[PDB]
Amino acid sequence: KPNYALKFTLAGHTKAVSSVKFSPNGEWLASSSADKLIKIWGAYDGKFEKTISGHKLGISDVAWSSDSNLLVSASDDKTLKIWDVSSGKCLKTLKGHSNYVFCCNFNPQSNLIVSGSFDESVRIWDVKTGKCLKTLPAHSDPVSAVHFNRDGSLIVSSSYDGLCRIWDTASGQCLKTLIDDDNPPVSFVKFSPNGKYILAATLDNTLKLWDYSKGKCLKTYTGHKNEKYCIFANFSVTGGKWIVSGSEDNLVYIWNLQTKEIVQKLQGHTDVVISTACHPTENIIASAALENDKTIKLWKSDC
Amino acid sequence: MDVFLMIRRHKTTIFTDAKESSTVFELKRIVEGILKRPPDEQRLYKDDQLLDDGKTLGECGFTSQTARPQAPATVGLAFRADDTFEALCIEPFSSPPELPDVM
Amino acid sequence: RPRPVLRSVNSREPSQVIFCNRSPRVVLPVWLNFDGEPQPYPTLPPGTGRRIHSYRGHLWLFRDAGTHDGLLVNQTELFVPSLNVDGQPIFANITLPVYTLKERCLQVVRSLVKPENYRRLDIVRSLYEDLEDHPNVQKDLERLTQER
Amino acid sequence: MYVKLISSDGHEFIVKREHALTSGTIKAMLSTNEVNFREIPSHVLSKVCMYFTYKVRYTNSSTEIPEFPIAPEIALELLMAANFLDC
Ligand SMILES: Cc1ncsc1-c1ccc(CNC(=O)[C@@H]2C[C@@H](O)CN2C(=O)[C@@H](NC(=O)CCCCCCCCCC(=O)NCCN2CCN(Cc3cccc(-c4ccc(N5CCN(C)CC5)c(NC(=O)C5=C(C(F)(F)F)CC(=O)N=C5)c4)c3)CC2)C(C)(C)C)cc1
Ligand code: NA
Repeated sequence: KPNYALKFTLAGHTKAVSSVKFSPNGEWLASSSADKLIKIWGAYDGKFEKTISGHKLGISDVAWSSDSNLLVSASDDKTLKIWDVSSGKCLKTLKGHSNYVFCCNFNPQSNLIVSGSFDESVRIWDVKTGKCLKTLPAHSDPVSAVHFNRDGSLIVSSSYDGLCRIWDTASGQCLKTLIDDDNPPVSFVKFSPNGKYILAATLDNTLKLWDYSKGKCLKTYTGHKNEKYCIFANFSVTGGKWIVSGSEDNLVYIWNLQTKEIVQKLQGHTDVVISTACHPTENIIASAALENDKTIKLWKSDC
Repeated sequence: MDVFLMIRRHKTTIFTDAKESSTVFELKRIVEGILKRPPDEQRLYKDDQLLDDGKTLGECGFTSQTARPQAPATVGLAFRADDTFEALCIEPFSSPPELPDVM
Repeated sequence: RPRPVLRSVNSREPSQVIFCNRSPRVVLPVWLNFDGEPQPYPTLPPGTGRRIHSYRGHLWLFRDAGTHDGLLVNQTELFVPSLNVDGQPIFANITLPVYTLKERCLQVVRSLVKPENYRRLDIVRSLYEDLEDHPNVQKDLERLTQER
Repeated sequence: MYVKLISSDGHEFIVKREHALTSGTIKAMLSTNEVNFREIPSHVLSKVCMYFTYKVRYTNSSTEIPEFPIAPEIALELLMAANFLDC
């Protein structure tokens, strides 16, 4: 069992914080917020580094390029933006979605961006030109999460229609769907770091670990509260192997991946913890909460 | 096509229904059932116009659009006994008081 | 005894409906969510109708949008979409109830008098209270609950 | 069968019995086939009878129902009468 304890609270945003992401080089934490701003903080000491502005409405998500030089943001203003982190420059504005853009991710090569929108499409974008390369509209309700696999050959998307969809990146064709006996909205999905599994959240207070090669659900994590908001979950693999997620009771929940036992509940936030992130090399968790809270918290553990 | 009527004489008003295809005479038969005067002792009117017994209510102007349950059309009634004809005479209803200030 | 929460069943089974406003009022459709809470939807002018997407087992009520007077749909208070058959939409025919004369009079007097002024009228106190007891979806929720 | 409802100012309104029995008050007063109202005047009672016709015609009719119109000048007295008649 880990012993995460609070180390820093980052109170720079003036509205709900929607997403926190550690840079792949481990140096930085990027936060996005309903206050239309991205902020960059020191990953280890929570020291404010810079503010990145340009979006006209609130921001739902941010993601780092593999070399930690670029950010992409997803916004209520229907656009994504590609930013140079060192300069804070908006390099590109990706236009094509017809409603709120909720989620975004680079592929490992970082030549592609995947996005997901309330307009029920997943889009694949060229980083160099900013042009939309493919639109995948098979989902029949808002797309809540998009993620590339380890080599970028697959995309997994989750949607309020109750499906996870695995897409072939090259062709755009949906290679597989994943769904249990019931169809609650799927609020979050991501490939495991190791590449073998997919972790999916549903709005029935449940996280599930799937063998997507076999279409088999391997594990199930409950005890938290998740019926309304799309809460980002994570694999923690730098020490022990944990599942980490926010919760609608304002806590961060940590489960043992194999036993599915809750091993920790981190208290401190005063609203829905909508986002969690796990540091790439150290046992550090970042968490972010909604409107009654507006802060990011950094927690650290020996394992 | 139904029509809804007020048949009015003096201080008496009969509420009844008929059809656009009903004749004036049929109306008189309805009236006879109630007031116990035969059709040949009745004259029916629309405004100041004596209605011909053989005309249908539609041919006289009573349509479903202007003779509604909630806003019936008025037929005047006057009686006749042998050689004495009673003139059409309908007493108006009371009048509402001055609309109150808060309205 | 626990009293049934009138609520939409979350069936996730789509149903296409024609909201037909056969009334002289501006109509506010009211959807009961899965928690039983009323949610107002866009309004329909008199004499108009709209094809709309809803779901099997969802619950709808219909009011006057300006006054919240209660209205009927297919001759009753609640509309529940079912499964479409043979590619045919489900009609939700929204009409005026036959109000009591008293309630219709209350409607007209309320439309003419500011609530603050009700008790200036030269009428008995119980008519003041009747005027002040404005139409309310919650009344119908409570009644239809006590009927089930 | 018909009944005669007589206004305070002496106007007689002859209406179908079934229509008049819309009002439980009128039913109590019928227990002659005539009812004398001591205070409801003719302009109000005529409107009440029109309401009776409208009510019986459109009740449970599965059709489009028109508004029952009430002029402002009559509304307060019509309210008083509808309350007394419980209709
Ligand atoms: C013509 C007209 N004229 C007369 S009438 C009429 C008419 C017009 C239209 C219609 C349409 N038809 C209906 O509406 C029918 C009628 C009736 O039958 C019901 N119904 C339905 O369609 C219903 N649908 C169904 O019955 C089947 C499908 C419904 C899904 C089941 C929902 C399960 C319950 C959960 C719940 O209760 N949610 C309530 C609260 N949520 C909050 C979010 N809302 C918005 C939303 C919806 C979907 C996705 C996301 C989403 C998802 C993910 C993310 N991010 C992902 C990445 N993270 C990192 C961050 C989060 C974000 N983003 C954010 O949340 C966000 C921020 C933050 F993260 F900080 F919050 C900040 C920010 O700046 N921007 C965004 C947002 C957000 C939705 C409600 C319903 C849609 C009304 C519910 C019908 C008639
Ligand atoms: Na009204």
